[PDB]
Amino acid sequence: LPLMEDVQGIRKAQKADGTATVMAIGTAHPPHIFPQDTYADVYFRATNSEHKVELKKKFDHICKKTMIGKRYFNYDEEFLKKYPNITSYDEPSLNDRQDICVPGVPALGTEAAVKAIEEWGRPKSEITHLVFCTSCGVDMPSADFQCAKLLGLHANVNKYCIYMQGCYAGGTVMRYAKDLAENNRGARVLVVCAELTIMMLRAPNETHLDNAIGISLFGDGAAALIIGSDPIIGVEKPMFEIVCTKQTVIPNTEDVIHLHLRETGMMFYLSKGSPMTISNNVEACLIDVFKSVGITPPEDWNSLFWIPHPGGRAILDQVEAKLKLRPEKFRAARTVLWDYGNMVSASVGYILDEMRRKSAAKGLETYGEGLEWGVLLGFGPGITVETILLHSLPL
Amino acid sequence: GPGMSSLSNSLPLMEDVQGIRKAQKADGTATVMAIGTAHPPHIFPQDTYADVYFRATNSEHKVELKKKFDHICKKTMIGKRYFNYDEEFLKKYPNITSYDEPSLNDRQDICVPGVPALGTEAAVKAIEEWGRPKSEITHLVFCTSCGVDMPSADFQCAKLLGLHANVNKYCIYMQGCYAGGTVMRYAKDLAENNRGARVLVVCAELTIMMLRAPNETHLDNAIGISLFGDGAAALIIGSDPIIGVEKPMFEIVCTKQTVIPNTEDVIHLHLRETGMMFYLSKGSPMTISNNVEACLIDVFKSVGITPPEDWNSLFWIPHPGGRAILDQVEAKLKLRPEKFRAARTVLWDYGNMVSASVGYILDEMRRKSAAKGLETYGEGLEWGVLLGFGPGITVETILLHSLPL
Ligand SMILES: CC(C)(COP(=O)(O)OP(=O)(O)OC[C@H]1O[C@@H](n2cnc3c(N)ncnc32)[C@H](O)[C@@H]1OP(=O)(O)O)[C@@H](O)C(=O)NCCC(=O)NCCS
Ligand SMILES: CC(C)(COP(=O)(O)OP(=O)(O)OC[C@H]1O[C@@H](n2cnc3c(N)ncnc32)[C@H](O)[C@@H]1OP(=O)(O)O)[C@@H](O)C(=O)NCCC(=O)NCCS
Repeated sequence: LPLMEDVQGIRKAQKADGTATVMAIGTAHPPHIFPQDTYADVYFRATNSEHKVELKKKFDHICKKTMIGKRYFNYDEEFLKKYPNITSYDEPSLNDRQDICVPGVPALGTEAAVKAIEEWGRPKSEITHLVFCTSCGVDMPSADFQCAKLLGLHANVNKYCIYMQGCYAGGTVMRYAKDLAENNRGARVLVVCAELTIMMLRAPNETHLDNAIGISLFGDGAAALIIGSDPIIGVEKPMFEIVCTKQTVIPNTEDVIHLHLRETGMMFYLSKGSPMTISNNVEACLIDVFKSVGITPPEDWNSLFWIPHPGGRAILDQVEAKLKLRPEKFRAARTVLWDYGNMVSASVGYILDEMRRKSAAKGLETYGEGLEWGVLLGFGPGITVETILLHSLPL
Repeated sequence: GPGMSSLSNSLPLMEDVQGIRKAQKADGTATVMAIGTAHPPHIFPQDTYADVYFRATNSEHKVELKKKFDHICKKTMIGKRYFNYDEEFLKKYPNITSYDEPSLNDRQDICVPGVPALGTEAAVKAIEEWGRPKSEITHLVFCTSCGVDMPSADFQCAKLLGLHANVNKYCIYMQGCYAGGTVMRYAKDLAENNRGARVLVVCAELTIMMLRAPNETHLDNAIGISLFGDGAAALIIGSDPIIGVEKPMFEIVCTKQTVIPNTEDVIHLHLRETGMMFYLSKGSPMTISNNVEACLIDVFKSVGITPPEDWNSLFWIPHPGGRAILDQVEAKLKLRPEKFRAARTVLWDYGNMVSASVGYILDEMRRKSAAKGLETYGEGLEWGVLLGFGPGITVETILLHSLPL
């Protein structure tokens, strides 16, 4: 057994040299396409709420303003008929939602993970850490265990289960991955964000209009990333360096976004002022992430590339307006919101994927739209803001 | 010290990525520098537990099941446990004291605000021992298997403690009995990769989430209820200890999580409309013991250290999942009866507090070592291992190096 003076030598040999870097992104979504134009019809019919004409017209108007074109779900109308309790408002339904989400979320997550590992190109044996993230379903052994099992990873992979961290969770996984990759030499972190929104699905209510609004936004999906420090030249494809990661709680805003896991499943509560809380405090979070690493915040926010969580169209609009951004800055975010909706934690991974793919296709200078520095933002319950400062690398 | 204000650790003036990384990372090993513990006020002695539990759950009529449970309680080697409820509190909730009546909502109403509250009590004690301002805590790792909510238990704990708005929070939900090891694993990378970082680890459990009436066809559930107790353990972990201010005790050298193949059905816990349903197979002590040595060999070899020929050369903080788990791990590793003393003392005075148990044992070990005037906080020994065991089967192996007194 080594001496007291040898402990530091072990630490020096154990830690990685460089910055945690995104080197692969894979995405997945369930097969059932739900176009937004017909969502009011489908939702009200599936939930047997066709008698509520006044609420349907109001919900249809909200759907037309969401700027979501389609969403994907692990269910169709036929599947929902087998679960009348899920399609009701307050009937006991957690058991059924758990029965679907507990095995379904890691299954969907694994699909995205497979695509990320395939792009990465290295053996799955080289994955040392697994960060699994979901707000849909909880179990013991957890979703991380299930994902590692389905992928057939090594028995000693260090796993991290990020349960119920909502819409900011896509930022949280980057924060986790940063420390895991950077503090461990040779470590390759598989990040998986997967969501099956059937956990939040229920019938519409007049007094609880904000729940229906959440159901008009949320879609299913999974995003997976391979993150590691010290990229192997000629083997790995380094894209985004995770330079600084900070989580911020906006004070006195707990009552804004609330989600409770009850006997009726996940109950969603949203105040009408959520886009305002996020937009008015986002700049302070950005100034903080830059100053934490000694970089002077840019005079023009258009100088950075952006991966904001598409919590809703109003969140994107108000953040864009407050940061004085040109319409093309949130192009990747708006394309994802349109094509897939709000996939909770999986959304930012989809945007980062869209950004690097379009940058590589257009032949730009870097993976981050030709720009050097950028920010990945997660927004959710708290109100919590996850600010991830990224430095993109050349093609 | 971290040397946050020193020139050698200063941030680069230009936006140099590697320069930022060099300045941002810590130098040394993540070190435990404070341990605070808390428990709810209601004492439930084990010698009368069979009587209290069967009466509180309207099951005293099942005579043969009571005689079987009284035998299990005598073999647990638990003397007393603490709970946030007494018999009077349980009468307000006949659904929790039943076997399968809808009860999750009531359990959530108790556990969602109760777990962070209990955790905060332990955290206040850890912060007081540490002696530095609470605003200097940069990371919060909250851990619980009792209650889930959005915003999570970590948020609530941070709010109750009055931590900085920019504290990096980690919520370890439903990682069970291995979670006390998981928090050390999280804290290690968080403290070591961030200069000046001071990680507050909080493990808090309110087992009322698992409480229900005994059943003849589900005897393994009652066995878990005879083991589980409430409690909280909080630790302050950080790299590069400030000499003269901080008290460096245990260095977290290597942390690895291992899954034992083909053992998923051994320990299962499902969160249902009836709360947390506990399932346990008879083969848990044997399976853990038959695979523990491989986990220890892995943790040692991962840092280039040759595994010791005699496991008695190390100090031990094993999760007291049950007396049989402790007995079989002790036997397999050919350990002397006193190596697991600290673990057995905590099991006796507090029972199995899920994730909080190992924190309590680490506290018991360092306190008794200091009280006896020993060489180090780890029973006078230099190297040791903290072990977490739970659903999977998952083993958390935490290699520790204890510093001198
Ligand atoms: C839902 C959304 C797409 C509608 O777009 P919009 O441009 O604001 O539309 P409108 O202003 O015409 O408003 C639609 C109606 O909904 C109302 N509304 C919006 N959000 C609401 C909420 N959370 N609760 C109750 N009513 C709400 C308005 O009050 C309005 O009705 P009114 O005329 O009866 O007062 C937009 O508000 C949004 O993007 N919200 C973000 C929600 C969010 O925060 N998601 C993430 C948290 S997980
Ligand atoms: C419960 C415990 C303290 C009892 O000590 P013990 O020395 O094994 O006692 P005994 O052998 O006299 O056993 C009591 C009765 O329980 C039975 N039993 C033990 N574990 C059981 C289980 N998981 N399920 C069903 N029966 C079980 C025996 O089968 C025995 O009865 P039987 O002769 O009628 O078949 C011990 O088994 C233990 O420590 N188990 C570890 C529990 C654990 O795993 N905790 C962590 C999971 S989070």
